[PDB]
Amino acid sequence: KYKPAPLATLPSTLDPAEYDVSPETRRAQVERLSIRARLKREYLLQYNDPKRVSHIEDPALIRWTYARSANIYPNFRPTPKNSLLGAVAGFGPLIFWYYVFKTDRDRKERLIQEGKLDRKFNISY
Amino acid sequence: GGVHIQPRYREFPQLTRSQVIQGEFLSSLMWFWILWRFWHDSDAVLGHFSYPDPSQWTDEELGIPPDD
Amino acid sequence: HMTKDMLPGSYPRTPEERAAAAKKYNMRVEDY
Amino acid sequence: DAPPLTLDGIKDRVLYVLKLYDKIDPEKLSVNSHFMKDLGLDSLDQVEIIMAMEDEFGFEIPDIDAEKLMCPQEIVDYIADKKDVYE
Amino acid sequence: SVPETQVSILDNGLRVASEQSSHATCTVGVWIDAGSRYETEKNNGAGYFLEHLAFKGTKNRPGNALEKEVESIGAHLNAYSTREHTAYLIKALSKDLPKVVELLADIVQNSSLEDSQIEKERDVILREMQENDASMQNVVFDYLHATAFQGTPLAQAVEGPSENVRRLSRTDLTDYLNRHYKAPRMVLAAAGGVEHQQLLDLAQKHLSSVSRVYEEDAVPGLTPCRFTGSEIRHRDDALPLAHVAIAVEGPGWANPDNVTLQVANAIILCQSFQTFNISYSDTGLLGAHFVCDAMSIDDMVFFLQGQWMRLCTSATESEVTRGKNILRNALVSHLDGTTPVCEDIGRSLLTYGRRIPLAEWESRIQEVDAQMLRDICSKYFYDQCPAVAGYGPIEQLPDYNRIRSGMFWLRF
Amino acid sequence: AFCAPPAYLTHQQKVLRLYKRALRHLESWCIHRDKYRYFACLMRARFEEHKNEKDMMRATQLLREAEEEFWQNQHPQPYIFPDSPGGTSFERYECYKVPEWCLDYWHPSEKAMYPDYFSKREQWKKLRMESWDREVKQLQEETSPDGIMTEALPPARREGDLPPLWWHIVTRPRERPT
Amino acid sequence: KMELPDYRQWKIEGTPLETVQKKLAARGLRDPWARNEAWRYMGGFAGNITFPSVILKGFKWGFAAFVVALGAEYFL
Amino acid sequence: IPSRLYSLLFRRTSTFALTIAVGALFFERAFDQGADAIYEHINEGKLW
Ligand SMILES: CCCCCCCCCCCCCCCCCC(=O)OC[C@H](COP(=O)(O)OCCN)OC(=O)CCCCCCCCCCCCCCCCC
Repeated sequence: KYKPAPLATLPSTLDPAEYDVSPETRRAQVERLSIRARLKREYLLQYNDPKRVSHIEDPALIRWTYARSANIYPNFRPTPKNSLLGAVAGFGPLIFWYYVFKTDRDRKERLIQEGKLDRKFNISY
Repeated sequence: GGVHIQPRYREFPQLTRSQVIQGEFLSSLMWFWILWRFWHDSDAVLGHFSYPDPSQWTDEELGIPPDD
Repeated sequence: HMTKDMLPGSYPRTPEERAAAAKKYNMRVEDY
Repeated sequence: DAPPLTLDGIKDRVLYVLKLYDKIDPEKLSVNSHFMKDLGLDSLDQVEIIMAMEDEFGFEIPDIDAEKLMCPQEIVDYIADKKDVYE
Repeated sequence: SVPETQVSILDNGLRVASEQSSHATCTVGVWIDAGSRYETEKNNGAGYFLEHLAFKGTKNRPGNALEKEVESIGAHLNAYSTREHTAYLIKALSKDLPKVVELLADIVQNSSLEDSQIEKERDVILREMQENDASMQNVVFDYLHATAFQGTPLAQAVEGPSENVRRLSRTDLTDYLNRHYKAPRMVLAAAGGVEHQQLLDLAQKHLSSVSRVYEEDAVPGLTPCRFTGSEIRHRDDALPLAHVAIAVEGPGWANPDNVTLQVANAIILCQSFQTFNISYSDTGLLGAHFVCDAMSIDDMVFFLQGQWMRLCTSATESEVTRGKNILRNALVSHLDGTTPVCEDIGRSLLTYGRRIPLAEWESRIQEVDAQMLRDICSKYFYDQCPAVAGYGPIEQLPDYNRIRSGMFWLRF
Repeated sequence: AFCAPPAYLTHQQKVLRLYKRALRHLESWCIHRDKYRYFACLMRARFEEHKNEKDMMRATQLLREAEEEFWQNQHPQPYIFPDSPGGTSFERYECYKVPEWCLDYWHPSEKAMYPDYFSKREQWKKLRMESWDREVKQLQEETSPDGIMTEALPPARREGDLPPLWWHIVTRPRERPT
Repeated sequence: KMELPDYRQWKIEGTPLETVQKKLAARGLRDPWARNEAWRYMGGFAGNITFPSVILKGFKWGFAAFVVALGAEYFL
Repeated sequence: IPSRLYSLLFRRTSTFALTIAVGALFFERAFDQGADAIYEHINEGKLW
């Protein structure tokens, strides 16, 4: 049986709902076309309008950008799962690589000090 | 004009003299070359050196001594 | 030209707010 | 490369194919003749017709636009409109 | 050699089934594939409340004049509703066969739901439910269905919650009526002194024109429910006796090992001990219900579980032969009279799609031996999570770990 | 692409649109024409039977098991035409389909040549502005009473009027600017 | 204007469609679109193409040429 | 998956015991071997 994953989702066909539709469902479906038809006949009468120079705005895109870069911090509440996860992300790797670079830089320095690193034909740096 | 090679509907497209001759030409030279080289140089399959049977070398030849 | 009324706001707490937002976003109130 | 279509060469091919479908009589096929109410074919045979046309002219008549290729003529202007033939 | 059950089909899908016999009285009924399983929690009492409203008058026969007609020939009018099927049946004489069919036609279509009646039947239904709680075994079996089929439409009761009962309107009912009363989901079953050709002509005359298509290609499909192993315990220590039901998942209507499971029930300390195999569309509840004093409950449970494990492990040929004989007697003695024969015809056409004759039942009984009985019992009883429903003084009723551990043996 | 999408799909259009995907996904597995024209008239049989089922429930139970039979018996790389969505030439020539409102910013020198072209273009632009009023009014006078509203737009219904909202279905970039 | 071959010309007999036609027929079925798929097998493209034929295209003259050349070398 | 296992060696208690006993019989071999590897290596150069 096809098994939708968050990716490779369940196709339209093979979706239980698409097959058993109640009167309620149909009504809802019909309504959703109305909203779209309505919105469709607003764009079309603003797109096909002679005598227009102004920019059709597509406010649905303006509600999207505002929601995504200027409606974020006004809807921030510091919880757990947010500050624990908001510190593992900023200081986690930043502390990981420090013990990655310190250990390497220290290994290098020791070896140079003791006289093992070859540093041959290296006349540049 | 608009027709350099009349299109055809449900029929075998007519072919120009040149299309057939050039096609047979390239293929025939391929076969002349394969045959010519095979005759002059047949060492493509056979190889001109015969594998020795490693299992027929008198132990003497291989320095195999006789159990001291 | 787009009043804040027509731009995103806070989490719809009461059910009337959950139905007001659904208008802003041109959705069906039962799909928001 | 090939020559462009015409509103009478996109009509002779559409009638041609259909005249080769056994169910559709080849002497009662007239361009203004509906497939399901006048010729007799069923619903499943509309899909089969359209598909022939999609393979005679090499393009796909979308589902929603092809649930209506009823008249044997709609097919002749829809194909042409989709291919920009102003005759 | 019983007169075979002959089945015809109208265009609409109304299967007209009949089983002729010499008796002069007949049981003509209509069976509809519509129950509480097809309800969507917003109309949870629509079938029950329509079953109350269906005898209170139609458009052609307004009010009690309708039931005056079924008094006039001395016929009996009954209806019932389960989680999957609804039945409207009439017991009458043979010579009154046409008008009865016409009466049934009104009851399924052209029915009239009076708003006045709706309030009166709401008070009837509400009150009955308010007193239905009195019947314990009904409470225990409803609890067992709820805890075994949690989150599915098979948990909800036939009557529905008082809430919906109060909150129901003609239009809603109209919907359930117009949605779940389709002609292909309907069987007109007749048993007794009826002729099949006359009944077919009467079904063609009345009861054609029953809807066969949904409002908006809104086909109401069904999804196999999910059995859930769990234990619901309603404790009320003032009751004198305790009722406990323990069940596992059943196979369904179409699975033949049901027959074998029935033999197992025929093989099986509490004042009352009853075994059940309730079957729905590819699901069911197979188990036991016992009603006992508090201080015995745990011992009963232990007893009962031992018997199940014995049927999974140590079934012998003599008890299998006894269970086969008990099942043969049960089937033939149940198929006696026009009403149970008509009931069997309606359920057989709704569930199996055909009337299984008694010879096929006898063949499926005689092919059952001890080895396949303990195999099927190990398939359905051994190491399975049960659903437990208790009501009464049920403190000594063991919790779920002890019952689950009693569902298997350490010695096999 | 031309006609508008229906809100919900019927039973039929779902069945009859499988007959297409199915038969067309049978010509990937069965490439040769003969094998196909054989293995396919056998397909219709499958759809031909179970045609007159009146029991909707059943019908929607044959359909739901057909589309799962199909999903598991489909070809990974079917034959999708060259110019159709998902194809090999889909939207290839779109780099040459400029939107025609761009010939309005041409330098008077450029439009100097190609002159009769712009003489006819100015006629059509007069047609467009000459009817926007009668059109929008039509679109509105004939707007549906409150309720179901689909994306279907009305025809003309009067002489001289032009089908409402016709400037972008006509004046649409040529399919293959070549 | 381009003409089009007479629709009648096409017939299923004489082509692999005919054998498909006869079996589907045993099943009682009959495919109605065969004739359309006839020109595939009808003419020009009617001959079966064998795999050696393609690999060996032009071999006849190629070897002929091989002979001639070897000959010239023999003639020195 | 485990299903196959369960239905075969983990559902019948007798078999449950069988799988346990047999596994334990071999586990010791593996555990001792693996454990020793760990301990000895930790102290390699000091043993004997
Ligand atoms: C993407 C390709 C990655 C390819 C990696 C290739 C690795 C090559 C082998 C590296 C390890 C052996 C090196 C031997 C010679 C160098 C010896 C040396 O001086 O390296 C020391 C360094 C120590 O690192 P660590 O193990 O953290 O030690 C911390 C001790 N307290 O030793 C190490 O750094 C060990 C870890 C090496 C790899 C580090 C991670 C590389 C990829 C990082 C991607 C981004 C990760 C972000 C993580 C965020 C976490 C919140």
